[PDB]
Amino acid sequence: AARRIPHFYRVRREVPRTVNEMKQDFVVTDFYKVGNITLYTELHPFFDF
Amino acid sequence: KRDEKHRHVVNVVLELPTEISEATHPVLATMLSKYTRMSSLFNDKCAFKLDLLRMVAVSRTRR
Amino acid sequence: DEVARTDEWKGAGVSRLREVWDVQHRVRLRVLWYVNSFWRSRELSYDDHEVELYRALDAYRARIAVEYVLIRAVRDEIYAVLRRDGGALPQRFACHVSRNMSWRVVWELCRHALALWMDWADVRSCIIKALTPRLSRGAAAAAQRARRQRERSAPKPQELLFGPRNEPAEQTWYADVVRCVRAQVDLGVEVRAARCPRTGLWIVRDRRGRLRRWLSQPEVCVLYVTPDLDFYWVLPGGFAVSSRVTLHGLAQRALRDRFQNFEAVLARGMHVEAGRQEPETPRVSGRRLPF
Amino acid sequence: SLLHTFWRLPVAVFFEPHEENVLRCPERVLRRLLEDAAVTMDRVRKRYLRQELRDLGHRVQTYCEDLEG
Amino acid sequence: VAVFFEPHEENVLRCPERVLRRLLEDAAVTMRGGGWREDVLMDRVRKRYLRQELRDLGHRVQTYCE
Amino acid sequence: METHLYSDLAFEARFADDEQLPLHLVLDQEVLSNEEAETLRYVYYRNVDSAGRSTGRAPGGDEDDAPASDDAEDAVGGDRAFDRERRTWQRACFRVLPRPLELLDYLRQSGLTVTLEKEQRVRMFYAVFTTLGLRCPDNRLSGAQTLHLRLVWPDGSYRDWEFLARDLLREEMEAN
Amino acid sequence: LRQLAQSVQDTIQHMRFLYL
Amino acid sequence: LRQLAQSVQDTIQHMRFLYL
Amino acid sequence: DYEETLRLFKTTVTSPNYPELCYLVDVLVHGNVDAFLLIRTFVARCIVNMFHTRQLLVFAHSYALVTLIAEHLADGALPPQLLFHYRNLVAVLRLVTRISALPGLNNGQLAEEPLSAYVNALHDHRLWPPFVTHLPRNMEGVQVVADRQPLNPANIEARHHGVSDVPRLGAMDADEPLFVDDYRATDDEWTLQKVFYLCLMPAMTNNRACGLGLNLKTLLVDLFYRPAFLLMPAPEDSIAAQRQAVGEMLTELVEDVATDAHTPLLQACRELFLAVQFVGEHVKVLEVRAPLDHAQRQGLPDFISRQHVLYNGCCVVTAPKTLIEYSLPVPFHRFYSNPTICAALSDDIKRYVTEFPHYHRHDGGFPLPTAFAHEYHNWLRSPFSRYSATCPNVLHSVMTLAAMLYKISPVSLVLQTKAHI
Repeated sequence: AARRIPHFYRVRREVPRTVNEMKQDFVVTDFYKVGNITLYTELHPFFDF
Repeated sequence: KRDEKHRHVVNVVLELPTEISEATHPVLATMLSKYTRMSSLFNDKCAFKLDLLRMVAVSRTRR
Repeated sequence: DEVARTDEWKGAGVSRLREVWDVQHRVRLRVLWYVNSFWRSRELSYDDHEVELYRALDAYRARIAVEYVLIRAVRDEIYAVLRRDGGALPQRFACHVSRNMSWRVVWELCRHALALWMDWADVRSCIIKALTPRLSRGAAAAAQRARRQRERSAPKPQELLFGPRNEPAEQTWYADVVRCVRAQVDLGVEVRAARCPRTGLWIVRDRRGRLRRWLSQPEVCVLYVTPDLDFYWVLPGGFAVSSRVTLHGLAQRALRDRFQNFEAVLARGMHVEAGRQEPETPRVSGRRLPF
Repeated sequence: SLLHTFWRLPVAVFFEPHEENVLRCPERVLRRLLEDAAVTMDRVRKRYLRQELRDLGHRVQTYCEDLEG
Repeated sequence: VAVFFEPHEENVLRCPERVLRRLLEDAAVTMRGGGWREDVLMDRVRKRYLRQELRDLGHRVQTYCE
Repeated sequence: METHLYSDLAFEARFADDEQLPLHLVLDQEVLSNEEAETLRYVYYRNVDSAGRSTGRAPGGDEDDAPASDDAEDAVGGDRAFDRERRTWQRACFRVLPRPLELLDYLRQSGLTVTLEKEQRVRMFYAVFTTLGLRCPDNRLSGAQTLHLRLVWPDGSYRDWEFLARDLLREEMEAN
Repeated sequence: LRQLAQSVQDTIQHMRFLYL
Repeated sequence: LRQLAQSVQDTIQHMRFLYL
Repeated sequence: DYEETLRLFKTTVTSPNYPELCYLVDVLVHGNVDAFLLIRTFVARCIVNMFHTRQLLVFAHSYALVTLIAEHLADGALPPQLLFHYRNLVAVLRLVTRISALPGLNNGQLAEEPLSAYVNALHDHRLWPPFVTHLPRNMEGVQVVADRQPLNPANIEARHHGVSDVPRLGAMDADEPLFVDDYRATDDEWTLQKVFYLCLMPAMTNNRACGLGLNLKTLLVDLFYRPAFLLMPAPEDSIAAQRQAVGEMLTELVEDVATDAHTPLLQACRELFLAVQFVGEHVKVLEVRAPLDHAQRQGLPDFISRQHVLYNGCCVVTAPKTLIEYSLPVPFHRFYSNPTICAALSDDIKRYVTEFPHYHRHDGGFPLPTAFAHEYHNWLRSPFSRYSATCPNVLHSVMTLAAMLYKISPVSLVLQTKAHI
């Protein structure tokens, strides 16, 4: 991996956005609204679905 | 003869200048015995030069 | 006092615990050595000449190598039929195409994907997983009956007017999906497939019926195998090259030693009736009190 | 190189991704994917065997060194 | 606006002007003999058993010399 | 624990028909996951001989050396190849303890008396106690034999680990 | 002893030759 | 008197670092 | 009141004129005590001269060059204000590792593990500080994987210093063996290092730090292959004469960063040169596979946590503008992956960021490679890098990076509940 790390960016195609990243760009008060997509992922305060 | 192996590993692998040689340098003359019993890595000049570096570094310590 | 073997077995205790590895150095399981076993009192001899270890390593090499020599046979068959037709391949899979498009680069990407797939072959792949139903118990009479039902004559009006009523338009296909935008290869893939009735080509969907949508992606390539061992290798644009997978240069007992499909016997919680809906698993678990 | 089609005249499309598949690749995209696919790509064992022969000779020199006492 | 072709069983993709078929045959015959990906596992287990028995020779030469 | 004694006595009583030798094992988190060990249905072993095929066939020659020849009708021989492949496996006993434990303190919590040379207190999250058999053809035994551990879950899938006979008895046969 | 050590080393090298 | 075998004990892990 | 040392810390890690010699001096040491003792007067002058010509403070980039500076340079070598700065820094670290655990409720072990190792994961041994130098003393419930398999067999590691050990240098680039320093790290120092590389540095850099590795085997043999070192006594005609003696790469580095009026340039080069034999290896990334504790292993027993950590490496804050051709960056974590530094070092990273300019963000959105993008198996997920992006550079931000690491176990629940937290 230590030599494949300049070889990883030999592509020029991005990775899609992870879900746990997508649960952090909502403010405190819109997160309960339907504009959030990831509400079917939040199921339990001890786990990530 | 050990002279051909000594001059080979010094002039081709280690690449020393001629002013420093095996008589004026005791640490090189000691470690030539350990280099000559190793036959591979004579493409790898950098590791042998670094071994000479660490031997002359450990030699000139007050401890 | 005719004292039992159990008490002297326990009070004799265990000599020492010795761990051991497997040959591939993957698992590491531990072995006990009780002193009161009858292993001691048989006075066994033991020796290992090196020629027997060499033959054992060769036989184990064959047992590991049967899958990869099958994959190499598949690659050789691909290149053989690709030389054999002369480079002109048809479209066997339904996909709308454009005329003004660069197609030499698709050939380059196809060669690239072929080399990548050969780099990442494994025993968990298309041809092995499609081979496991073929090695089963009732496969012989099933294939014989399907052959006889296929090779039946045109029915007279007697069996249509008084006989019993007559009668699998979809297939269970197995797939290896390779992809070169990320150099990501996907090995164990299942695909439901049938014919498009408007044309003569194939339609590939999921078990849910997704209408599997990688064929339009210009960078992927797929290998398809059928339960009758028909072969397909589909580059984007729906064009594909077909063959049969040839295993005739391989032994029989090696194929049954390696990945012969399993048959189960009856345990607790299992129907003595054959084929009903069973209840749940036995499931001896540590979350509950074990009762 | 370029394909050879059965139907002579082209047909327009109106379908969805959920309907039948179609190759619609813009040219710079396929060019860049070809660049990304192009750029992403023993006798030392005999050397070890021959050096082990030299170790065998060193070892038989040690055997000839040890028995003389 | 979009123009395309409906698929068929008689549309054929030709060979790529035999300038890429020849490098396909080159890649075919440069890998007929090479890494079979079969004795790589034998190579790994032989290297590991060789390391094991060489370290066993180290333990033997360290203890039996006393 | 309790299966090891029983299998010891069983291989003792069955020794003259097949000269199998008991092989008392423990498996832990290095081998299989706890989800796999909670639904582990049964185990399977096979004493493959030194140079060749297995124990469950004829010693010299069979009808399984032939090619498969790529036919649809009798794709691999027919049903007789299935019978030969089912006959060569034997079912070992099986006992799984799906709670975390320490082996030596478990055996001292049972009636046994472990006298190990130094405290190799092994810790684990789940202990399944298995007990294979390994063959000696005559009363001697070659080290070039191998074993095939087969672990079966009720879905039909399995896993296979293999190891030789030499590493198993590298010291313990040399201790007798 | 010494001959035993020399013989066990040369025989173990002869069996080292049957890995490669 | 017994460093003469420690020499080969050194060289075997030398070639273990080399060859492997 | 620890505001002045933290202000100096913030202005010395965001300063883009870090002494790039002090980057490479860490991979010469790895926190080895005898390695550090021979560089005593060198780092003494390199503290006081560099501070008095430039107000930023040195050696904030490496953890081991802080604790060893605070303990081994306490003999009055430095003026006492710099010693008080370093002592305030390690006192901040001791303070926040007091605050991480619960001192009023931690007594007695529980199921072969300490009670404090369940309440906060900062005290848990399974968590690793991402720039690790030694091996931890506790290696019971963890597996350390270099290429394929865990090296829980303890026989693929050994190393010796000053014994002309050539084949480990010949196999320096290799990966299946690694060569530890034969010194386990104690759990107190493990906790402190975990704090320094998980709380203090990322909150005071605002996710702008980065990790690089020095390809140092080729770097020494064109830095110290001058005959002024190879022929050395066991001159000074002009300063340019000594420049031609030691070469140009050294006098680009050590022109001012260690040049005292008393000891000249060549003597300082020999002073640095006298500890090459603690060379270490090339930088390799290391996978730490850790199942959870039995407090948390009640749920999800098949879960195996991934933890990608860095060995023999250097956590930098600036681009090394002189070592550009013997260095390689390693973004691996959501911390310590700053694409400005990686684009200034690498080339294809710079092409990747000038193609996709939206990835220039620092809040963990920068795509790690596929070995490192396992977001759902790390211990530090996206809200940590999200919070440490907009964090203030105050000590309460460090403490709220610390106490955001209480575990969710039932033991953790009853422990933080019984203190009415």
